[PDB]
Amino acid sequence: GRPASAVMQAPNRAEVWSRSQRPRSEAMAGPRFEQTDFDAQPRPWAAIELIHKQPVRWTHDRIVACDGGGGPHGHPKIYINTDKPEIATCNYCGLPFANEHHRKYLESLPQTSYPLN
Amino acid sequence: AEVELTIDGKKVSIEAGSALIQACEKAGVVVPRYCYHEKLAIAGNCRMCLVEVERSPKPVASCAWPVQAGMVVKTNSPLTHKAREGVMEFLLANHPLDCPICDQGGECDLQDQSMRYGADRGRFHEIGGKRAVEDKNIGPLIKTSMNRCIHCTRCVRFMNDIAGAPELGSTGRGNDLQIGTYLEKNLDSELSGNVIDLCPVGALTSKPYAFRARPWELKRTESIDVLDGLGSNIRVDSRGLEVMRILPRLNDDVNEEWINDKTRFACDGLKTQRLTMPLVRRDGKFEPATWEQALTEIAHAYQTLAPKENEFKVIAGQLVEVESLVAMKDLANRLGSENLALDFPGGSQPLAHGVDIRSNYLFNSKIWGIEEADAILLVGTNPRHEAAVLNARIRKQWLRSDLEIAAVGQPWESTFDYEHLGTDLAALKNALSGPFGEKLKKAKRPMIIVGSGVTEHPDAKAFYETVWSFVEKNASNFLTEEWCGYNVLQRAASRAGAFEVGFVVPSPEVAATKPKFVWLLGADEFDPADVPKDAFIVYQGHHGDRGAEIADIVLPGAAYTEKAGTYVNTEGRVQMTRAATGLPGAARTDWKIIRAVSEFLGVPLPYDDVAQLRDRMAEISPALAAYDVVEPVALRHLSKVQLVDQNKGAKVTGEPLKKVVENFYFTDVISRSSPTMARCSAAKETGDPRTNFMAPGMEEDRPMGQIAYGA
Amino acid sequence: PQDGFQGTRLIPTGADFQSPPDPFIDEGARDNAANYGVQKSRSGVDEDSVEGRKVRHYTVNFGPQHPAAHGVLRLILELNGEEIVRADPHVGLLHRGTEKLCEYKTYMQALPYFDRLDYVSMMTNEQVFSLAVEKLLNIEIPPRAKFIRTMFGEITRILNHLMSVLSHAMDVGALTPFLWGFEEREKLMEFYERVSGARLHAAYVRPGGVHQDIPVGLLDDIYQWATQFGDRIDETEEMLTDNRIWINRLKGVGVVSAADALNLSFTGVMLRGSGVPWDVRKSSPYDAYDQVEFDVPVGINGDCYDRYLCRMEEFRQSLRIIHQCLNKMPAGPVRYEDYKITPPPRAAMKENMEALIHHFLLFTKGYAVPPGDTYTAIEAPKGEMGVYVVSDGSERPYRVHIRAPGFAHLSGFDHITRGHLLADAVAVIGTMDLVFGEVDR
Amino acid sequence: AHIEPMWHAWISYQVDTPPTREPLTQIERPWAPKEHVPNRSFTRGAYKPYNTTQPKIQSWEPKAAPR
Amino acid sequence: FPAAVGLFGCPSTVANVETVSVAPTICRRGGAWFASFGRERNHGTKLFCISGHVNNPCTVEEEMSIPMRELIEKHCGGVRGGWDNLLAVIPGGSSTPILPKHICDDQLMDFDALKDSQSGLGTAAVIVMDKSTDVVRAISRLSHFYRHESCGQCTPCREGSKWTDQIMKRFEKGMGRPREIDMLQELTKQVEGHTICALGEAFAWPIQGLIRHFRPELEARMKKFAEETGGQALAGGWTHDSRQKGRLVSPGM
Ligand code: SF4
Ligand code: SF4
Ligand code: SF4
Ligand code: FES
Ligand SMILES: [Zn+2]
Repeated sequence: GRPASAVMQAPNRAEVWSRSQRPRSEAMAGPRFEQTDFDAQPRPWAAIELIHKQPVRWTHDRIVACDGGGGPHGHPKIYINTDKPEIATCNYCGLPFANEHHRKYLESLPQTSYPLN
Repeated sequence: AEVELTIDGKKVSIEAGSALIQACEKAGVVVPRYCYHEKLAIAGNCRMCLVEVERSPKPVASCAWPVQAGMVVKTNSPLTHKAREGVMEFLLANHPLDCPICDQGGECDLQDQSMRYGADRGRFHEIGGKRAVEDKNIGPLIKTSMNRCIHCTRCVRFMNDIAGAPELGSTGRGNDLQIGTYLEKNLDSELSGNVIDLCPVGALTSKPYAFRARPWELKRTESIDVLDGLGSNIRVDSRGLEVMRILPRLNDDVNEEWINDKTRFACDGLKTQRLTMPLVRRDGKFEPATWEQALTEIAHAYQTLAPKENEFKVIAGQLVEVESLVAMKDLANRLGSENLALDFPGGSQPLAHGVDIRSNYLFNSKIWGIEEADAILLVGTNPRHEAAVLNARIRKQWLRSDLEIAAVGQPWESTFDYEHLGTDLAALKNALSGPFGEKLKKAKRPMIIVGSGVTEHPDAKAFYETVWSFVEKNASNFLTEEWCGYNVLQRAASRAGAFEVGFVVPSPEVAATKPKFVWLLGADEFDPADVPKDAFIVYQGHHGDRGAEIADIVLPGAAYTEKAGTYVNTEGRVQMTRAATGLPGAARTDWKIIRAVSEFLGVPLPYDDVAQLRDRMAEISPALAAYDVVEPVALRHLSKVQLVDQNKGAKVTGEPLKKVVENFYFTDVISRSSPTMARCSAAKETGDPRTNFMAPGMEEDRPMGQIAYGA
Repeated sequence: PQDGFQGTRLIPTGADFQSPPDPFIDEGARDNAANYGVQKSRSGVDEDSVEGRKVRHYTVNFGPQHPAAHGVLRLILELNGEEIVRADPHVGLLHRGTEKLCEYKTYMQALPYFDRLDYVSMMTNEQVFSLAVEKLLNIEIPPRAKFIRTMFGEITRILNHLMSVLSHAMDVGALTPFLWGFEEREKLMEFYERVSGARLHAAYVRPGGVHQDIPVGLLDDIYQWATQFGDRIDETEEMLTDNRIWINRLKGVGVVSAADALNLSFTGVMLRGSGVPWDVRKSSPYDAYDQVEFDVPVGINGDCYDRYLCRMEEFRQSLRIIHQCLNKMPAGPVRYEDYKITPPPRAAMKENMEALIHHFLLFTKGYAVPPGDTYTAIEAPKGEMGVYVVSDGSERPYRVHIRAPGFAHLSGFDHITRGHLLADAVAVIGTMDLVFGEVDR
Repeated sequence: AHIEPMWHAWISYQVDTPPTREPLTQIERPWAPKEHVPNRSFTRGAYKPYNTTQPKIQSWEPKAAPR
Repeated sequence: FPAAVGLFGCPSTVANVETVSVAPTICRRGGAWFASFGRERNHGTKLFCISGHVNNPCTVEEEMSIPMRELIEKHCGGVRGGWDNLLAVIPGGSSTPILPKHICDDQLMDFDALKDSQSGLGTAAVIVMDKSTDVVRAISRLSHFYRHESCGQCTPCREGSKWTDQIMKRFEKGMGRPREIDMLQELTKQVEGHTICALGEAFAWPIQGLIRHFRPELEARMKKFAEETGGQALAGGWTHDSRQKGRLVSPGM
């Protein structure tokens, strides 16, 4: 566990993002890792950090439709209620929605989950 | 009388005033349903049970139609095909396309009855879209996804009728009718997790179980709950090494398709603080030991101490099974000890009720006897926190009949109505001499229920003679050809079975002999005065808790999801667990540990196998060889001797009865190690109705979430 | 069962019901030239039952690591000099328990197993399993699927015969036709890899039709190949049919009579070589065969040469059928239009609720097949390929038994080969067209 | 295995439009490998597999309370 | 049934105000007196709230089995702009199927008579419509009324009153193809006798009667929308080019 490519869980995020995720430092150790190039190992980006750099899709309708934007390529079409003063998230892809009726409340919170703008 | 009708051409008889759907399960005729449940009131809402009936212009809801004299019913006609196809189209029109992300997939009535009774394709494509509703916070246990709701009303009927929790409802009207609480409030009911299984769809799911398993990859084991004294029949779902969830299974004599939340949601404590290796205390530290160098270290200590009669002491806990107590009774007996204690307070002295006649310490009117009960007296027990699904049966009988309940002891928030008669023996004496005694006298099927808290009390000697004297005075009401009014309620799974084989302190002469070698057989709630400071302590069990941390040597045993152990419930039903998983690490079976040390100590026990020990068991009491049944106490009236003749002059103190369950979520080692119960207690302390209270998930004050569950 | 514990009535046996031949008309002690002094016990002094159990003929393990073994056969040969006195084929060296593994699969999950039985004839093996499940499902697959399955059924037949006939010529010593014909099969696996995603194990033909529809350029490219495949048949015809070394290696070799070929469970060319007119696609038409014209090659001498002439004719008849399928290809679905059986289109599964529920249940539980059993047989390129499927009424088959043509053929090896030379055994392995994925299963 | 992914389809006659003129080679993915990632077998950069999940059962950390 | 178990679980009977408001007069004047009006199986007087495109809306008490035109043309002053301007009438309240001008001419305002018109007397509310009405808009408004007035207890009316409303809101503006008209006909007949109460009939019947006499109007504006968007609409209201613009369109939509 000498390099950062053998400790950081992902290049974009250092810590684990699941209850059960074995830390990289705890899985790059052992005899099987003694003559190994760490940066040559598969080290993919954490999707938990990426999805949360998306900005909120603002809408006035009570109910929004998300199908993943790909048409048949995306995901099954669903509908998200936006009534709670909170950013509503698509359960398949994580895209954030908010209703403009909470624009003043959300732009008052000390922090949030997604970029409001 | 059973009237006679024909369903699908075949003849069926059934009691009048039955639902027509009920006549179908008798005639072996499958009828689709969503709102109808056998254990709930009929609702008539889904429209999936419509069948054809003669002289009837329109299809009839089979769940709500009373069986008539000579009706002819068609469940397979073009009328029924057209109705089931059309109603499926309606229930699937605003249903969310979330079958991949839903935890009900592979175990869904809506997909199994859509595949069997609906068209293969939807005709709903509206540009307006489907209905979407917002999610709800009803506590730390029940994850909500309310787009999935099909408005069956099963959880509102369960919460209001079965559980006595009238906080859940359906606010709104039309297509915007929404199940939930109006105010965002926690659901406070020990029977809460039962709405997860009742829910036809996955709108009301389990927070601890969310996204972890699918049902087709689960092994199903039919076992017994040991987390209380009822012996609820459970289904243990395992994926290899790990238990995933605990489900109820049908036993109308015991649990009636319900389990409580602690029985349900404490399984996650089976993987967290386990004992997998022998530990010997060396220089104030616990170091690992080989099994040989732990049994040798035990044997050396016993040889050095040279314990005479009754300086060997054994205390057994809530979760111990009978193959261990019968094995431990045979080990201590050949070591010269008859000092066989119990984990509760007052468990190291002779008990107020003895163990000579089984009717002294059982629930003699069955659990099924409450189904007929007309008058019930409660003596020092909170039936909610002791036997939660038995508490519901009392409410069920109460709503549908003229059942009168009174109680003596600490007042409790109850799902049924009752009269508080007092808190101590003086109040109980007036209770029987007063109106409720006459109510107990005048009634058919009268029922006095003594909780195990009384047996723990200073005046159990005096309480138990007072009650039995009332019973013996009032036989032909209490002691009839078919009725037993006397009941003692046990809240631990091991205790009736302990009484079954005599694992109890026989005399104060034994109880007054200070031990120097104490075996804690799964004991963790032991009183600090029952364990000498200078005694050599041996702890056997499966969790590192209060018992293990004061011992000199720990021996890792099995848990109940990994042993085939006999348990006797509060009424004397003899049930066996089935191992769902193997033993962790280097743990052993408990009766093998006891048999193994009998080699080292110099007195090996004859049996070398479970059958040989179950032959030993069946000649301590032959009922232990008759599984799933309750034996009748032949000499019922012999209960007078230990209850009255042996309990006559008692130094009554007048101290009121106590509340023996302070925290429902923490009652044993498994519960005290469960992260899910830790969230139940903490949410109940502060009232946070939020689903992600100490769990993964995003919140307003938690923008980034957390991986921690239970913290 | 219980009565068998002690002695009871003996179960009757074929030896008991033996009957004596009539002496007035009986002529000859051997009406068959297969047993005419070309087996064991034709030499020596005493029989090999007593005082002969101490000696062996020259015994050689012909395979498994052998070219003429074509794979994984252990053919134990007893040679009298260079002559075969007894042939004991030992199989099970590619037995992998396919028929037991099918019982822990859904019906969809078991279909790729059939790709790997006769593993030069994948789409034909798929068809016999797809036609047995469709019969137990009581469904009628659409016309476009039936024409795709017959066209790829004959593309598969040509692929098998290229491997079969030219492997057989390679064993006899002719190398060049093998190389030419493997460019044609290399051409035809593009058609596989264009409709499925595999050159060999397509998993294409499934109960209910075919997995996907053919791509929009495929029929034109199949027709372009078809306009030149006749010349390919003629140039391999040009090196073997009249070759005098080819004729004297196969004519009079591996001779089986018509009445013995039926009694030996022979099917296909092994049967049609003996003069019997029998084709499963003529006698029990399946898919689109009863909608096309083709001839049935039948030999008259029942030898390796007639079997070679019948197979080289089936090249021309398969190419003739393929042309009619290209011409008669209808429009419409390629999957039975019931989503309770066949998976819905991905568009529909992402758009509509009943399509998603059906997609979810078909890939986890599978579809349920109504209870019963069936024997279904098709004209596979190697003979009558059959399957016996027993159905529980659940989503997993209770029993899947494969009737493999080459299992029935390798069993009659000692019957037709004993008395020929070691090279003639090589000739008979290739004419009998064995693939041990189907033999062992 | 030294051929870049889009060109691997062009050399295989799986597409006719070359990655110069192909729009899908323009979707910006900051998480995509910036460098060339070939088959790494027979080198010390060879992929080593591992458990991505935590252990399933946690043992007690012994705490011997003072006598 | 309330006659056994009704209010508070007690024996009960529900009856209309007009039903109860005549019964004392039925006694003080006589059963024969009241049974002197209407047809053979239909007797007595009736109130008639006659709203809509009349030149003088009003309620009136008039004899049952009266021809509707004379009821309209005499008590209420007749159809606005004359009788020829009439297009259609709802002879009961919003829960009875529509009646075109050609059958209104000799229709008795009667319990049995309106039944033969495949309609009902209903509450004897009479909503008349001129030849300047958007009839599908008038019907679709009722389909919107029933979406808001459904209790939500049972599957067919909680899902079918919203589904039918969205179809009707599409059919006003022609976003759909004609074979959907049959699909909407089937939907109403899967509600019609599959419900706890007659509100399922109350929102299915007005739609069915509209299909019964105004399908060419439904067809005319489906055709118009197709030429307006350059293509026949898909099922659900999507445009013909939805798949071209990268939308999600199942086979057969
Ligand atoms: S409840 Fe869940 S699994 Fe069942 S149909 Fe609905 S989304 Fe699918
Ligand atoms: S939450 Fe579940 S149980 Fe309650 S009404 Fe909805 S579907 Fe029925
Ligand atoms: S038909 Fe009646 S019960 Fe059903 S949703 Fe409509 S108003 Fe409610
Ligand atoms: S089951 Fe009878 S209507 Fe729901
Ligand atoms: Zn999405």
